[PDB]
Amino acid sequence: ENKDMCPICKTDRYLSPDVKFLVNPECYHRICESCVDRIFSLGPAQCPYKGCDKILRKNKFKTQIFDDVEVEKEVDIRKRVFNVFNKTIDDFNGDLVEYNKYLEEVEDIIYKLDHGIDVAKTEEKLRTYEELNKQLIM
Amino acid sequence: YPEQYNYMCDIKKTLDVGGNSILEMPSGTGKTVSLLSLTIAYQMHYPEHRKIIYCSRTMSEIEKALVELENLMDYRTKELGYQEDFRGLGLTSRKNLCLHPEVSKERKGTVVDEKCRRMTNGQAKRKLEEVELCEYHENLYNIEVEDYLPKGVFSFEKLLKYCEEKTLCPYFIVRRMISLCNIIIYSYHYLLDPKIAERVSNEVSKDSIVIFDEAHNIDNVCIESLSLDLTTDALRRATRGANALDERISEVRKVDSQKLQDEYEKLVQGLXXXXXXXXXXXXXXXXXXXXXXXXXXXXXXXXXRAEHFVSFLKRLIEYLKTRMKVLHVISETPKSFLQHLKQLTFIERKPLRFCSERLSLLVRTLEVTEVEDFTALKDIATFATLISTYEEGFLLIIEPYEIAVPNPIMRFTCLDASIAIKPVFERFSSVIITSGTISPLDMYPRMLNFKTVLQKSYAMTLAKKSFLPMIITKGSDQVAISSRFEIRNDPSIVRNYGSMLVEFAKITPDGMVVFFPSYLYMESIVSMWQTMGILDEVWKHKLILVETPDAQETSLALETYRKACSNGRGAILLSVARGKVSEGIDFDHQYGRTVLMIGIPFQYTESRILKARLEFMRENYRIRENDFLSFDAMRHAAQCLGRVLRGKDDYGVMVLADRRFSRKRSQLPKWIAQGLSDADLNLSTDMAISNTKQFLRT
Ligand code: SF4
Ligand SMILES: [Zn+2]
Ligand SMILES: [Zn+2]
Repeated sequence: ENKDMCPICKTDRYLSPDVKFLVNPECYHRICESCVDRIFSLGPAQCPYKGCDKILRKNKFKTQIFDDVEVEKEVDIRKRVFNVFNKTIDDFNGDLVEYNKYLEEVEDIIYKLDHGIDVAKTEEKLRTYEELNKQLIM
Repeated sequence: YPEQYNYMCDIKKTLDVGGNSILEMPSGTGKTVSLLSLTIAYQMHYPEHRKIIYCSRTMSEIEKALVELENLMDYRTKELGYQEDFRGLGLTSRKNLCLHPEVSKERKGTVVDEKCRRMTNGQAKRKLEEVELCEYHENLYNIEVEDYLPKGVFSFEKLLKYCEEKTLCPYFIVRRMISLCNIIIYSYHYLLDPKIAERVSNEVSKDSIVIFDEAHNIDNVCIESLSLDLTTDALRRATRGANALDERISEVRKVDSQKLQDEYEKLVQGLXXXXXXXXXXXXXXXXXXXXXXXXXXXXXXXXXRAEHFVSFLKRLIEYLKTRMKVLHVISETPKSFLQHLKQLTFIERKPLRFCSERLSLLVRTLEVTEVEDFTALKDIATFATLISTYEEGFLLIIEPYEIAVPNPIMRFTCLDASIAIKPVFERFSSVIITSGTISPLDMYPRMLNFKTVLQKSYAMTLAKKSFLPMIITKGSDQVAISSRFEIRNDPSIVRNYGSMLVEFAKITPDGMVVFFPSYLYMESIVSMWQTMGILDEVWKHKLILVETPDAQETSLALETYRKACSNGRGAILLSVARGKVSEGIDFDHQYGRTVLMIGIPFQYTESRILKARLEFMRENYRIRENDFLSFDAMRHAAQCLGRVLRGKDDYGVMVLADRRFSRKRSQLPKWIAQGLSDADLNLSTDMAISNTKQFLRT
């Protein structure tokens, strides 16, 4: 929103809002251009976005069309889950129920990764994503 | 009459041979001509063979077809003395054919079906686990109620008085009588309806004779069946609708989760076929004509549940807010828009099956579903069905930056109009296609390609009683081309044009109806007319139809126009030729004996809907910049021609301005060109010769 776009310059619209407002994927915080240029030039620390402690990393930012914080994170989580599993047991033989059961397991693991669960099945899915990455190398 | 037997012999030869016939009828003389021939062709064959299916265009033609059928039964019970198997059903609207919202709700809107499904599921809740039913339920489906219609004619007004005296329900009688298959009278918005015609076609069970009544706006219903505007306020409804599903999934996963889990297994096994078969007497969902879509073997978000389906929908609506957040004028291909969607989110190619199952799921799951929230889901689901299939002929348009506040208006263009008229040829044979406001009728072999025969109106006699002149020179021949422009160029000429109307109405102050091609010309002179002598010494009171014409305002202006001519006063009916209420009732001196038309009817140009349909029909029939300015302008003028010809017993004078009317045709083409001041002395003779030649030709 216009009332919150930067922890230092939240309402720069009266002072001509000519810069963008980057959002870090490990922070999900509205950080403007001018303040963040001082940030990653002097080391990778955390942002003080309402007293945040998540360490911001240098570069690897993104422009957003504002899908809140959930659907902005769920779109990259579904895109990261669609590349590791790829089209395994889906259209390899014109399968339908076996393709739907394999896509329901990919959707429920993505729903478990989106909700966070309790970092147990997600850590098991992190091993399964490591299993989906090791099976794509052999 | 012998002229009525000419079209009746053609109707007796085409109903037993042809499958579709374009029969032209004269105005005000072809109503009971095909009415008696339809019951005679059945009596010549078998009376339980092909029943009569009537397709009007307005509710008035539905009401006018019921009183003529009473005259057909009175002519069959007095000239024969035998009471056969009666028929006739008044399939009208839902707010008019009701009893419960006229007592407690006191609302005559489109929410009468919401109290209908609340009483249908309320009677279902009272007969399963437990409000209850209503005033008169669980009795209208009896066999004695099924025999109240082949024995006595109770349709619409006769049935609404029957459901109050016998204490019955008008909804469950008519719905149980489509399966009986009588003489069904309905309008054009039900045969091409993507929520009603899927239920009508499963109860008539085909094998009947479709009577197309006033089939001249058939191309307009196919455009009106689709094209919904998304004027950004539905995004606020979809945002609040998405948060309601988050609370509903939180309410379903808090206690009674077995009702959603067993429904998830029922969707993973029985899918949508068993879901539609099990669901009875409940609120049906929405689809893009299931008899025309044709799709089976679906999947529920790839074997997922409602918690994963609402995540795709929340993924869907933000992309819709992303695409609407654009610059100004931008066109969109429905196939390329689906490709840009898959670059954002892989929603496959079948969201048509991902929504109709979830719409039926949330009705069974959420019992206290909100009205504005669930309707916001149906607006997205109807758009999701149209982007999945039916891409041929489809087009997505965006309204430009129009202040920009009112700029985010998204619209989809309909496909071919021949696709909606396609399944009525294989379902029914001998489809009688009749219209009294067509001149010529060669565009119907052209546009909408179907093999049919062409028959014109073979009835033209007594030209001394049908005065058909036209005005050319308006004293200087300057206001005729002045009204031709869309913008009101030179309002001083329009004040001179409005000065001629006071002179024209003061000549014959005996019923005046003035049509208009636009409401801008009505609002231009009403600001400072400076001429009320006809509104104080001739017509006195004023009956002007506004652009926002209310149904009560149109009803009050119609009754007072009948009260003006029945008191020796006369009134001026300032209506819009492109506006609502096309009328059709006359055959008396209470109607306007002289009908005035301001120039020729025009169409709203420089619009994206017109420019899309221009290039669409340019590839189809190559009728660019011809039929769009002439065939459309004729039918809007032919609605004014259908009111003057009120039979051979009543006279009437219809004048036409400008000079572009000579390039087109008209019903009974006997037209003489004269000036405006010249026709004032001609109409004074025509209002005295017709009063002397009425007793001479008898
Ligand atoms: S049963 Fe009939 S009268 Fe009663 S609420 Fe339903 S539609 Fe209305
Ligand atoms: Zn700042
Ligand atoms: Zn942070």
